[PDB]
Amino acid sequence: SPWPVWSGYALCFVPLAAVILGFIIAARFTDKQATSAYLRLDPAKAN
Amino acid sequence: PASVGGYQITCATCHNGKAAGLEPYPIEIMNTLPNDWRLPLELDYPGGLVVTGRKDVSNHEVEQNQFAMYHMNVSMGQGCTFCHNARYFPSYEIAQKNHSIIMLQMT
Amino acid sequence: MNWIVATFMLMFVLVAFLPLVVSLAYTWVTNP
Amino acid sequence: RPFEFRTSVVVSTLLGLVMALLIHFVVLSSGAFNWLRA
Amino acid sequence: RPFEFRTSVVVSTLLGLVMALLIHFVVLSSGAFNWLRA
Amino acid sequence: RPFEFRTSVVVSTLLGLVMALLIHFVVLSSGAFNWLRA
Amino acid sequence: RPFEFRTSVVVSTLLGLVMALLIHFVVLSSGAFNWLRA
Amino acid sequence: RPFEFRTSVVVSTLLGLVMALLIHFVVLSSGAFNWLRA
Amino acid sequence: RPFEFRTSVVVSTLLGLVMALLIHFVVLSSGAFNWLRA
Amino acid sequence: RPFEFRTSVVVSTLLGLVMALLIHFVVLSSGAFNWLRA
Amino acid sequence: RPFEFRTSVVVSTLLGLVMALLIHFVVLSSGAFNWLRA
Amino acid sequence: RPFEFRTSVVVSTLLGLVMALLIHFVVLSSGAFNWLRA
Amino acid sequence: RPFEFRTSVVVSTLLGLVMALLIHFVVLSSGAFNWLRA
Amino acid sequence: RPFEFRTSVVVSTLLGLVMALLIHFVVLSSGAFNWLRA
Amino acid sequence: NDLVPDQWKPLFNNAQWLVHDIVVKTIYGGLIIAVIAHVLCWAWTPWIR
Amino acid sequence: NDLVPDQWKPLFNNAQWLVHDIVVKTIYGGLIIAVIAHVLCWAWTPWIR
Amino acid sequence: NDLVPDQWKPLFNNAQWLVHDIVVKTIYGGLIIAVIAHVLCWAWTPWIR
Amino acid sequence: NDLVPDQWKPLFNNAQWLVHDIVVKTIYGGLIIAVIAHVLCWAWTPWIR
Amino acid sequence: RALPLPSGETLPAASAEVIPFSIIEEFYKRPGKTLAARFFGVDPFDFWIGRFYVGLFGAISIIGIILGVAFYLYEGVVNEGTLNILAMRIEPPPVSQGLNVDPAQPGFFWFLTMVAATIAFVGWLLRQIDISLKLDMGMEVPIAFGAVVSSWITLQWLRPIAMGAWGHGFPLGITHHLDWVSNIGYQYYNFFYNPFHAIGITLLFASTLFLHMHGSAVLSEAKRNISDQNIHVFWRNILGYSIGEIGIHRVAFWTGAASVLFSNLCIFLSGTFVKDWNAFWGFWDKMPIWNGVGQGALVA
Amino acid sequence: PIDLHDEEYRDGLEGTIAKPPGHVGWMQRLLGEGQVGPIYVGLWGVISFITFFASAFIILVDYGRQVGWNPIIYLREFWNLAVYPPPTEYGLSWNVPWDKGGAWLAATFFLHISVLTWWARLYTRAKATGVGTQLAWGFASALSLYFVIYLFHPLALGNWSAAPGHGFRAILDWTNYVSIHWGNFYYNPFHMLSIFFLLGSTLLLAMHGATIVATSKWKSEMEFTEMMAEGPGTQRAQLFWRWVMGWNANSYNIHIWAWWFAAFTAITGAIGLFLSGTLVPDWYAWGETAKIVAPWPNPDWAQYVF
Ligand code: BCL
Ligand code: BCL
Ligand code: BCL
Ligand code: BCL
Ligand code: BCL
Ligand code: BCL
Ligand code: BCL
Ligand code: BCL
Ligand code: BCL
Ligand code: HEM
Ligand SMILES: [Fe+3]
Repeated sequence: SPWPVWSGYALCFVPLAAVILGFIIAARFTDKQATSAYLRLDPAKAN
Repeated sequence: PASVGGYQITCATCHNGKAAGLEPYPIEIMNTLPNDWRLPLELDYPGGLVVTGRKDVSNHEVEQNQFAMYHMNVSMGQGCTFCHNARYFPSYEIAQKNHSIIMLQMT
Repeated sequence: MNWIVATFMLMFVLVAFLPLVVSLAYTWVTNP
Repeated sequence: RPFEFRTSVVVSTLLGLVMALLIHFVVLSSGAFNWLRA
Repeated sequence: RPFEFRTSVVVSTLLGLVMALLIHFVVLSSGAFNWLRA
Repeated sequence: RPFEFRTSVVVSTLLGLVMALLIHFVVLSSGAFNWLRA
Repeated sequence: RPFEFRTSVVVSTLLGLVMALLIHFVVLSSGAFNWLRA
Repeated sequence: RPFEFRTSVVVSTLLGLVMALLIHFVVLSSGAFNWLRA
Repeated sequence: RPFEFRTSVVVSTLLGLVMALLIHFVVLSSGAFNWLRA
Repeated sequence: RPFEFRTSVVVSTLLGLVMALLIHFVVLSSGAFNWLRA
Repeated sequence: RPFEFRTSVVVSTLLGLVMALLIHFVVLSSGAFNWLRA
Repeated sequence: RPFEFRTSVVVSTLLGLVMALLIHFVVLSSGAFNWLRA
Repeated sequence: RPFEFRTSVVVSTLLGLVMALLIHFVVLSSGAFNWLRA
Repeated sequence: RPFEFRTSVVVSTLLGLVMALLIHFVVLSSGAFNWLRA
Repeated sequence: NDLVPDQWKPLFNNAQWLVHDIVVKTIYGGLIIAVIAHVLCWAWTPWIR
Repeated sequence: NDLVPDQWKPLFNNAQWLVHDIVVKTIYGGLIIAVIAHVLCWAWTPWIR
Repeated sequence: NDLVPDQWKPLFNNAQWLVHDIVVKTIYGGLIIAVIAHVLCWAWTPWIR
Repeated sequence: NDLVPDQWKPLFNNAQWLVHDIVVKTIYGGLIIAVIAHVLCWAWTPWIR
Repeated sequence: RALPLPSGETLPAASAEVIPFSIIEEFYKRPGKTLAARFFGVDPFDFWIGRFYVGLFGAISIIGIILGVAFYLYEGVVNEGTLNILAMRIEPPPVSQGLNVDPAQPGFFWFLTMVAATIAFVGWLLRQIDISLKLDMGMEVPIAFGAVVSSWITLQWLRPIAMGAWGHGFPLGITHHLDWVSNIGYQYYNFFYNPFHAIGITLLFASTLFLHMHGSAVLSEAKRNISDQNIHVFWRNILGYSIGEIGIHRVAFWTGAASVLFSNLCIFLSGTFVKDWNAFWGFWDKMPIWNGVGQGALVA
Repeated sequence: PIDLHDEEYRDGLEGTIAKPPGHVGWMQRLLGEGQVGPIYVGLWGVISFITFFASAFIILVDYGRQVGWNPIIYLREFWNLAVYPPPTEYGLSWNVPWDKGGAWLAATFFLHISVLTWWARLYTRAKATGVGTQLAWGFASALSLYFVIYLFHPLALGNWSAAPGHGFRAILDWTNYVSIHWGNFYYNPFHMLSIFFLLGSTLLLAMHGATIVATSKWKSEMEFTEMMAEGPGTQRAQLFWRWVMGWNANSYNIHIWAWWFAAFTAITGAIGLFLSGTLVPDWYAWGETAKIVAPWPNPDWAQYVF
């Protein structure tokens, strides 16, 4: 009685948790790649 | 109900100071509707204009219903929220949706 | 009053519009 | 090697966890077992 | 070679999983079997 | 050669899968075979 | 040469497929043949 | 030369196909020939 | 030369086609000739 | 020279065509001449 | 020189055309002259 | 020295002003003192 | 050293002030003490 | 070392404070203790 | 610009004087036709009354 | 392009001739099948009437 | 591409011939199964009438 | 790629042959299980009728 | 030697020093150029807590966030007993109460939550301005965030005071501010016909289209041997116009601001001056250019 | 192997027109570039142009038929004329009178052909220059939503009346009617997901534009050069977004974010609209059973009445 129907479970909460987890993973990986070391212009002399 | 008041119909209710030449549907109230449109007095009003979740009708019937609803809005001047809760139109909450039923049957 | 406060809020609403017009003017003028 | 070991482990574990949660919720909301107050 | 092995594996597995979910959902929603409270 | 073999294979497979799905849905929705509760 | 062989083949195939689909849909929707439950 | 051969061929073929489709649709929607269920 | 020949040809042909189509539609929709079921 | 010849000819021709079309539709729609079924 | 001759010509001609069309439309819609069926 | 004298003075003054304002508004809006028309 | 003295002082003071304000508002709005007009 | 001391302290303190606040709110909103006017 | 008069040399080129003359003549003819048309329209039906 | 006939050499490559032959055969087979289907459909229910 | 026949050397590589063989066998099997399924469906309930 | 047979050397690496074997075995087992499940379901409640 | 490029590619074989991210941060981190440093002569909080910069407006903002979250969770768990975030209902005081607040009466915690949220948003804007001043940058991000913050301010402060009841504010509940939106949109029927709402919708759609096109353009020339003119030639063959490297970002910024600005104007105008957007367009068929030109069902 | 000069100045079919470029002037001062340049016309773009012209001509002539061919009533009522699809009676049938939906079907078909040929033109032109084909797939997602709206939703519902009506005012009416006919469209979860992605797209566009314009003094707008060696502008932007919200991206990932936000918006919108009619007939009544609707026992109704 107090429980939501199966449609309410899946169609509403599987996408919700998927969105939250995917956002939290994508942020971590993008920050990792952005903080990795690679070719940059030298800040001491470039400006 | 008595909360509406004890007001009663009389001669000045319809004629409004004009002997003959009374005109329903003037040009003023036909703003965003087709000028040939009239209230559809051929239907059964306790369930006549129901369109929500029917699956047997389409946007044509909804357009006719919207024309009727906007005429009701113009006649009262209180906007669409006077008889409806916009979160669910088929709901019976605001208590002027029943008086409108009595008005539809009387008309 | 009914109208004075409404006109003042209208003024406040247009003051929001102003800052982006400032950026447009700066971009237009500073090129030459 | 077509597939890393790590990607296989991650995909399989995620699929298993999601399926377990979905099956538990679908059985609970059915009201066909008399579990947790009918 | 026209097609990599990895691409074929991925496509086949994704198609199979999607189909399995689709036919279980369609069989459930028909109400023609009397499973999980009719 | 005018066409790649891989392009032909991909196009044919996609068209076949789409046609099969469409035909199954169209036959199911017509209610003329008494399959899956009439 | 005014036209590639590939262009002619692709254009003709697309036109034929579109025409076949359109003709089938118009013939079915007319309700004058008694096919798939009249 | 004022015009290529390919341009003329393309324009003429497109115009012919468009006019044929338009004429067929206009004659079908007129309901004056008793074709495809009157 | 103030105008190319190809531009003149294109403009004239397009104008003629558009005018012919418009005249045919207007005369058909006028309902005064008894053509295509009155 | 203040104006190109081609600009003047294009502007004049477009204006003339638009004006002629407008005048014919206005005369047709007034219903004061008994043309094309009154 | 403050203003090009071309600019003044264009502005003055466009203004004249717009005003002429506006004035004919205002006179026609007023119904005071009995022109084009009263 | 862990904290500048200027920082301490600024923070203390800001907090005092904000809290004095907050207490005055909260006492005024409570309507329990018969001040400024009850 | 893991944590600066200044960071600890700032965090502790902010937490204490927030808790004091929240507790005063919660006790005031409960209407369970008869303070500031009941 | 897999985990620095500072992050451990911060995470533990934040979790403890959040749990304390949540538990107090959940117990107060249950209305089963007669605390703060029943 | 040796055809432009002395007064209007700093404003007009030599090719624009002819176009200006054409425009002036056209405007004068249009004004004459307009005055005739307005007189005829007033004689038909006065719009002031 | 030695397999192409003399008349169509400036238009066809050696690898496109075979594909063209395949397309022609497929088109003719489809035309035969379409004729048979149309005659069967007419024998079932005339659409012109 | 020594495994491809002489005719289809300009079109086929040596690794694509085997894939095409697999595809043609799959298509033939699918066609046989489709014919049998259509015959069974017609025997069950005709859809033309 | 000395473990792959002679025919499929142009298509398979030496590491992908074993994975392909595993996938084929899994597919055959799944097919057997699916056939048994379909037989049981038909014996329970026929879906064609 | 392999040089890892910023895109993540490694190529064999200019000031291309492969340097860590710490050096860049240490070079640019210098104290004493914020807003409060000019006013009071010193920023009371001029330090970094982890990666975040804690200025004079960071403490105010954090206090506002904490108080807002606490007051939100108190009303919805207590005083409502919902225990789920998707069904709680945080409403302002009734319209009969007027512009005055009362701790005893209901709707008091909505006021505190709204005030704390406003303080937090303003603090966030000022802190962005401070951080932009510390880096010698332009002031465009604060302009955009100020546009959206003015959009917030119009709905909860200016409109209720103009109407004069303080019950004219959308409730702070998930799936319930949608209820307020739906009931407000239908009270003034055909909110589609509001001219400024349509402009906002148009600018929203244009913003999405422009963002997707810019992403596609940049990603298509990522890791290939290109002469830096191929994308312009592509954008000139298709659509017959290329806007340039600096033009696109300006367009994105300007459109993103303008959409929300027009939307806030439309909502405010709908609140006070107009009561029916269908009657607004009644003047169109009455202008003295079309009045007597039609007959029957075709005349207006 | 790709010459940029011949790609811009060839003649005839598989060539360009308006070859001598024009300059607008004010666009140079405000946007940075004002050249209009030549435009490609070869093969693709001819079929699409012809079909779109045919569809627009059909729609405009049917507009003209509805007012008695009067050009003044045409101008008066141009913004509220529309060609509507066939009514609900015998809806899917094509044997409809020309004035009761006969003109709608042909125009819709020609529009379909136009959009498909435009996608083909985009794909071929992207391939012919050496750049990638991401734009074609983005347009494919947009066309997926379009084809769900115009073809696949009317079908599987049984009538052409479920599609829009080809008019300036007829699309707003379509949106309102579709929202009303299936309960309450706010409580459709995919509509919420699409709104999420759309607002995120606008927010991301505004942030990226503002950042790249703020750091424009050091030439951060040259994104192609920044993807090889990062100059001071990109470093300043990275530091700005690191100190504000604790994490940042580089000059390469943010475009991936924008692309996927737009794609997700389109895809989720299409899925939600398709499910709206066929599986769930009432979204509010479904939300009440899914426990996402808040109880509203005693609403204060004085706010919503004049
Ligand atoms: C309606 C009447 C019946 C019913 C009728 C049937 C019938 C009939 C059948 C099934 C089948 C199955 N059903 Mg059922 N089913 C019922 C109720 C249930 C219930 C339940 C909650 O009661 C459950 C849990 C299931 C579950 C199952 C599965 C065991 C099985 C489908 C597997 C699958 O996904 O294949 C698709 C899966 C895949 C394509 C991939 C699976 C995962 C792989 C193995 C993992 C690889 C990981 C590795 C890292 C990947 C590498 C590549 C990656 C790309 C990186 N059924 C009811 C009672 N069910 C089928 C079966 O028996 O299958 C054997 C079948 O034919
Ligand atoms: C029930 C009677 C219905 C009907 C129901 C269907 C259904 C249902 C379908 C068709 C399909 C088709 N129908 Mg029929 N059809 C009817 C009447 C007709 C009429 C007619 C004039 O009356 C015609 C001309 C056709 C013609 C056709 C063909 C276009 C096609 C079958 C041939 C084919 O291409 O096989 C070629 C097919 C293949 C080569 C497929 C091979 C697939 C391989 C074997 C793999 C299958 C998947 C496998 C199990 C997956 C698991 C294993 C893992 C992959 C490892 N039908 C009536 C109205 N028809 C079928 C089709 O394929 O449509 C696209 C189809 O699905
Ligand atoms: C029936 C009586 C109607 C009326 C019906 C019309 C119609 C109908 C038209 C006019 C047009 C005009 N009317 Mg009248 N008009 C009326 C009353 C008036 C009154 C008045 C105060 O009473 C006035 C002042 C006018 C004034 C005018 C002019 C503006 C104009 C004719 C002169 C002109 O410019 O010729 C200059 C015209 C030309 C030089 C045309 C040259 C065309 C060449 C020969 C090519 C033609 C196309 C050709 C056949 C195409 C096929 C072959 C291919 C080219 C190869 N009308 C009444 C109300 N009037 C005509 C016009 O041109 O409007 C713009 C027009 O179409
Ligand atoms: C009316 C009775 C109200 C009430 C109304 C108020 C109001 C109203 C205020 C307080 C304030 C305070 N209340 Mg009391 N308060 C009540 C009951 C209580 C109770 C209780 C348990 O019953 C407690 C514990 C308190 C406690 C407190 C203190 C926190 C504080 C006063 C001391 C202080 O810090 O002074 C330290 C303050 C100073 C040293 C200020 C010195 C300012 C100098 C003199 C300059 C003043 C400005 C000057 C004139 C400007 C012009 C000249 C130019 C400067 C040249 N109140 C009841 C409910 N209370 C006051 C406060 O300061 O809050 C922060 C305040 O504003
Ligand atoms: C009235 C009875 C109410 C109630 C009302 C309150 C109120 C109201 C408050 C508390 C606060 C607290 N309550 Mg109690 N509380 C109740 C029941 C309880 C129960 C219980 C299980 O029954 C418990 C365990 C607690 C526990 C607590 C603590 C968390 C805290 C006091 C200790 C502390 O941290 O001191 C440490 C506190 C300090 C060291 C502060 C020192 C401040 C110094 C003296 C300066 C003050 C400002 C000064 C005047 C400013 C002007 C001068 C300038 C600075 C120069 N309460 C009941 C329901 N409680 C208080 C608190 O601090 O909450 C955070 C608070 O505000
Ligand atoms: C419903 C009937 C019973 C009941 C039945 C049960 C049963 C049955 C069980 C519990 C269990 C527990 N219950 Mg209970 N419970 C009831 C009512 C309560 C109430 C209450 C307010 O009424 C409370 C507060 C609790 C509390 C608890 C916990 C003590 C415990 C679950 C711990 C947990 O979170 O594990 C999950 C937590 C974690 C996985 C992480 C915990 C944190 C770690 C240790 C912190 C490390 C910090 C360090 C920095 C981390 C490094 C990594 C970082 C990422 C950097 N119960 C009622 C009365 N309860 C369970 C138990 O006993 O567990 C032992 C259990 O099985
Ligand atoms: C209401 C009672 C009367 C009436 C009352 C009047 C009165 C009174 C007058 C007119 C006038 C005119 N009327 Mg009227 N009118 C009536 C009905 C009609 C009917 C009709 C179908 O019945 C027609 C066709 C007209 C038409 C006309 C025109 C001949 C004329 C206005 C010309 C104009 O637009 O000037 C404005 C136009 C322009 C400024 C554009 C000129 C364009 C030039 C000539 C071409 C240049 C091309 C070249 C490329 C340009 C180069 C420069 C560019 C910038 C590149 N009338 C009724 C019957 N009409 C007026 C007149 O006589 O005018 C002379 C006038 O005063
Ligand atoms: C039932 C009677 C209906 C009708 C129903 C249909 C239907 C239904 C169709 C046609 C089609 C056509 N109709 Mg008929 N048609 C009618 C009356 C007419 C009249 C008339 C004036 O009376 C005319 C002139 C036509 C004319 C035509 C042709 C344009 C066309 C058939 C020939 C063709 O082009 O084949 C050229 C076509 C081919 C060669 C196809 C070759 C395909 C190959 C063999 C592969 C087939 C698919 C294959 C099985 C897929 C699976 C395997 C994988 C590919 C590996 N019809 C009446 C009203 N007509 C057909 C068509 O093609 O329209 C475009 C069509 O679909
Ligand atoms: C999520 C899945 C896990 C995993 C889970 C397992 C499991 C579990 C097993 C292996 C085993 C193997 N795995 Mg491992 N494995 C993973 C990742 C990998 C990777 C990799 C990513 O690089 C590789 C190279 C391997 C490779 C291998 C082999 C070394 C080894 C033997 C395979 C074999 O001979 O199969 C050939 C045989 C088959 C393919 C059997 C297929 C059976 C089919 C599915 C039918 C089953 C019928 C069912 C049991 C009956 C049901 C009755 C019911 C009551 C109705 N695995 C992932 C991460 N792997 C096996 C092993 O080491 O055994 C000693 C083993 O048991
Ligand atoms: C009061 C009881 C009452 C009177 C009295 C009354 C009179 C009346 C007359 C005399 C006419 C005809 C005059 C003429 O020749 O047309 C007339 C016509 C109409 N009425 Fe009436 N009427 C009274 C009551 C009402 C009421 C309450 C209504 C409204 C429901 C009503 C309506 C009308 C209408 C409509 C007409 C048609 C008149 C028209 O010009 O078309 N009357 N009434
Ligand atoms: Fe960019």
